[PDB]
Amino acid sequence: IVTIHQEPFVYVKPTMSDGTCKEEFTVNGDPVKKVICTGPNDTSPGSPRHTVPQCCYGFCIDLLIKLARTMQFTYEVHLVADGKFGTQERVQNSNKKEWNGMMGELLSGQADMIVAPLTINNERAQYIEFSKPFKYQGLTILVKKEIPRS
Amino acid sequence: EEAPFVIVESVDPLSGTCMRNTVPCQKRIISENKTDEEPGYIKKCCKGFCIDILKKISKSVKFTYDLYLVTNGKHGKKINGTWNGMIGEVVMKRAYMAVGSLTINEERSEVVDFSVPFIETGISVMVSRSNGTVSPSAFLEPFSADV
Amino acid sequence: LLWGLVFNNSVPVQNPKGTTSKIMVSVWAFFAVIFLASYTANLAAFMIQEEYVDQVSGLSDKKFQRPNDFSPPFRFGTVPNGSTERNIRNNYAEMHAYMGKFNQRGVDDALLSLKTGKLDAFIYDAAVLNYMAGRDEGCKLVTIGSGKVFASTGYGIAIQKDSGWKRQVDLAILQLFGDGEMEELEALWLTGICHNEKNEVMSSQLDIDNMAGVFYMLGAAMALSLITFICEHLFYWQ
Amino acid sequence: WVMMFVMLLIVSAVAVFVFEYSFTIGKAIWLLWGLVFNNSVPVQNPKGTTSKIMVSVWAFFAVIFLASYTANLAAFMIQ
Amino acid sequence: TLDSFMQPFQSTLWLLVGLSVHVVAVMLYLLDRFSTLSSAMWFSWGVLLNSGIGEGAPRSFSARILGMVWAGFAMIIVASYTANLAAFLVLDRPEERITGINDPRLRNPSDKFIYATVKQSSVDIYFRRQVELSTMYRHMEKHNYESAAEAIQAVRDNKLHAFIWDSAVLEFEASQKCDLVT
Amino acid sequence: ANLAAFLVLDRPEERITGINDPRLRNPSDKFIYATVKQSSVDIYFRRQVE
Amino acid sequence: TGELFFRSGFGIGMRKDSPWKQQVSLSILKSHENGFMEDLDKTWVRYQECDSRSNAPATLTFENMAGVFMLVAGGIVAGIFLIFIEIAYKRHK
Amino acid sequence: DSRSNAPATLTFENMAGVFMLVAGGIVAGIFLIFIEIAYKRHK
Ligand SMILES: *[C@@H]1O[C@H](CO)[C@@H](O[C@@H]2O[C@H](CO)[C@@H](O)[C@H](O)[C@H]2NC(C)=O)[C@H](O)[C@H]1NC(C)=O
Ligand SMILES: c1ccc(C2(N3CCCCC3)CCCCC2)cc1
Ligand SMILES: *[C@@H]1O[C@H](CO)[C@@H](O)[C@H](O)[C@H]1NC(C)=O
Repeated sequence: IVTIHQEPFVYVKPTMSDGTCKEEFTVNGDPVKKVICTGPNDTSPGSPRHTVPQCCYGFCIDLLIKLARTMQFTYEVHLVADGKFGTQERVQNSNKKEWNGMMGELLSGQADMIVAPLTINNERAQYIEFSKPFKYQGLTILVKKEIPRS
Repeated sequence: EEAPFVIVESVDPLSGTCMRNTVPCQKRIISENKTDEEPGYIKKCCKGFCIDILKKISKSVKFTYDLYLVTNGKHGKKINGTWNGMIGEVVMKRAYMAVGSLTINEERSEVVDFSVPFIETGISVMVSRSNGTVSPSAFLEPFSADV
Repeated sequence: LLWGLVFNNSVPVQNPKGTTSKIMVSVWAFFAVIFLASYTANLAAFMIQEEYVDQVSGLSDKKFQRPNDFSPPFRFGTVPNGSTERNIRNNYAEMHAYMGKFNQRGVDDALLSLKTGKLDAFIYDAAVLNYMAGRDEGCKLVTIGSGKVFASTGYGIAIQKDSGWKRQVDLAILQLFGDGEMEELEALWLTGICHNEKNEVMSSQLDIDNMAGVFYMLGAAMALSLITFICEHLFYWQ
Repeated sequence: WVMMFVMLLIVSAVAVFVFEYSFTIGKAIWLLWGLVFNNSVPVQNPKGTTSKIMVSVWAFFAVIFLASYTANLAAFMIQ
Repeated sequence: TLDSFMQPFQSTLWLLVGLSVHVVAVMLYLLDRFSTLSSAMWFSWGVLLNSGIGEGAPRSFSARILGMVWAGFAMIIVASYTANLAAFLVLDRPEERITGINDPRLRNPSDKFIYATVKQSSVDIYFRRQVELSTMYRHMEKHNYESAAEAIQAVRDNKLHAFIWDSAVLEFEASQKCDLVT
Repeated sequence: ANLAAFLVLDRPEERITGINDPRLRNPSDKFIYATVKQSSVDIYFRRQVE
Repeated sequence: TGELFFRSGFGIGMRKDSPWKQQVSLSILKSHENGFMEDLDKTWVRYQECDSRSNAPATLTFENMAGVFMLVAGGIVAGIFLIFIEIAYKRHK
Repeated sequence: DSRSNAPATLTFENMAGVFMLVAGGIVAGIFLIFIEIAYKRHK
């Protein structure tokens, strides 16, 4: 499973001294899962190349756990290298056009599922079998606000 | 037929078919149970939203079509392993295409298949708007609670 | 004297005969005017910009769970044979059992029954109801909250199993999404007229329900006055 | 406003009528014209029982009236 | 503007406030056997009225606290009254005002509205030569009139819900004869 | 009334309504707005002609 | 601000012609009907709101009180020497 | 008229809502004078 970093869906935190990360509890106090996530560190993998285990927790991975109960399989997630969702372009001005970023790994023998905020579109739907959508969404604009009078 | 998606309207009294921006759909009705009628058919014209999207898709990919309504009830459900409505009409390999107002659920995915949805919807609550306002503690709310 | 003067000369009193007392009471009365007046508007301003709240939280609330234990229960029903009831008959079996008392027919008859007070709630498909709000003469009907949905599903195109037309149509509809003309289609068909930010209409006649607070304050004042009376008397005859 | 003033005159006449059963018509009209506007000027009220309920209902008129004026006046500075 | 007394308060309130005046007058007399009926009743029913009439004041310490809060009760009510009445003068209904061709109200003509144009005129040329606007041209022919003067007289009473014509003729008509509006 | 008038008025200045505000279709140099590179949003804009 | 225009939903994607297609779609859709999705909604996304609209009837606070209570506090202490002179003024005439 | 906001003054239509009751109170107390004076001569 390959998952891109995102704000509301996949949190990422460094582990503790023992190797894993300490378990915490919410307002309800119910345990929150802390599946091991082996992603690269730093901001960009350009200059450095380090792979360090972390634990990632949030919303979508729970769907992975719940789904894995009915379909009995194991998993080992790891974050993508480039860190971008990805599209298609031309390289070396040749007739070959390939994908870069998160999209590419599913294309050539490095994963079998994608669980991430991947938007449906005509181009990507050309050759990939998307299942039913599980969260209707959209795209909007946000701007700064202005302080009112005293 | 449904209010926002498939509106039915009678034909023009002069020509025989109604105006443009629609497709002719012909429906079936039979006489009383005591004496029945031989293929008694009446044609009307259907227009709306799903009709327009179907026309667009037909112009996009070349194939023809002809629309005919249904009479055996409503949307449809499972009773004693049998199906009515659009699901019933398509389960017997006699329709090959169902359009209009079809929801999506668990059972129906086992008989027919489905494409990508285009309108978000679901179950909602609709109530009359109460005439009046809300102010349980109006007289104390403004000003301040410490002065 | 001063505690009564802070509020519209309401209490008749006897006035001290000094001079510095005179200047002090004058300046306090000035403090007076502003304070009272300021309170009066601010209250007017607050009540101008109210916010209407519907008398229900959601389908998961107890108000739809045990109707028998309240005031004459909500008369609510649904059109049968649809996909809506199948959802109901699988999570709220007892509520579905209570449903059959009314068992409405069609749509327009249910709308008319709601307009005449026979019914007071309704459950049906989200898409139809949202469109039905903008067509009625006047605007006396509104969905709960901000149009929130409780079971996120969608319409579609149902075709027979195992044909390449599945792939063709599925890839084709995303083309229609691509060019954004469905925005034009929505602006032509499913757009609505009223319901611009729910400006609310008017409070009127202020019936007993709200003044309960001030009446309770009056009763509490009477009670504490009686307690002070009895305490003072018992301490006094000793 | 003239309909208000003429009713001042008629209720002053009624007060004169009541007195038959240290009071002067100028004092009575001063009292009334005071109570109509926030009873600002201190005034020696009459001792007549019925005149007192009459001026009470007059005060009811005064309070309703004044409040409406204020409210209404806002209506005009924000539209 | 409705009625002065009835518009801002329900008839129930008048009874409840009125009866309480006698009620709150009662224990005042009772509070005088701690350590003047004609006086006590006037004291309370006057202060709510903001009148300038009164003779004496209570002396027992027990009533002293009750009177203080009683006065504050009056100020809130009269403040409450002057507040919402203000609400009436600032709220109005909308709806009827339509917004030209873009309004959904004029693209699916129901059997409640009727358009109107002068027959054999400039307006007819603009519609019939359009394509996507044809959906309203079909409803258009069934009611069109003979001349301008007749049409205006037909809309003063409830016989036509809308009219379409030039502004340079309509604008003067609305300004001088001010029953209608653009 | 004056203090009442001040406490209820704000004079809403302007907000970006959507994709129809002329503050975006005819861009100026007083606005700088961007998206995420090589992303879903970028595909939608490039293919559109107008 | 504004209203969303480009509308679609996120999805789970696999490679073309994999044997896991026909089974995942049935399960994921089944979650919506049971209500499992809504339980996760409250815990993670819709829990904190500083969303008092825009009108925001302002509960006026002690910041306003300074402009008036400063004045009243002046009178009690600005009259004390006014008291001193006037009682002496009586002794002067 | 113009300015569809329409801030309108109140007029004589509201006069009846106030003057009639208070003027009615005037004639309501005329015989109350007779009643109360009778009480003084009664005892
Ligand atoms: C909902 O479905 C039921 C199926 O049980 C319909 O009931 C049938 O209605 C037809 C129409 O007249 C009758 O001929 C049958 O005898 C009915 N059967 C039973 C068992 O009642 C019902 O009419 C449907 N609801 C609507 C509104 O059409
Ligand atoms: C002077 C003028 C008006 C008042 C009001 N006050 C309200 C309650 C009822 C006695 C008067 C509050 C201010 C708005 C008008 C009314 C007080 C003092
Ligand atoms: C349903 O089917 C069963 C057997 O399949 C049959 O005996 C029964 O009569 C049927 N009833 C209805 C209402 O279709």
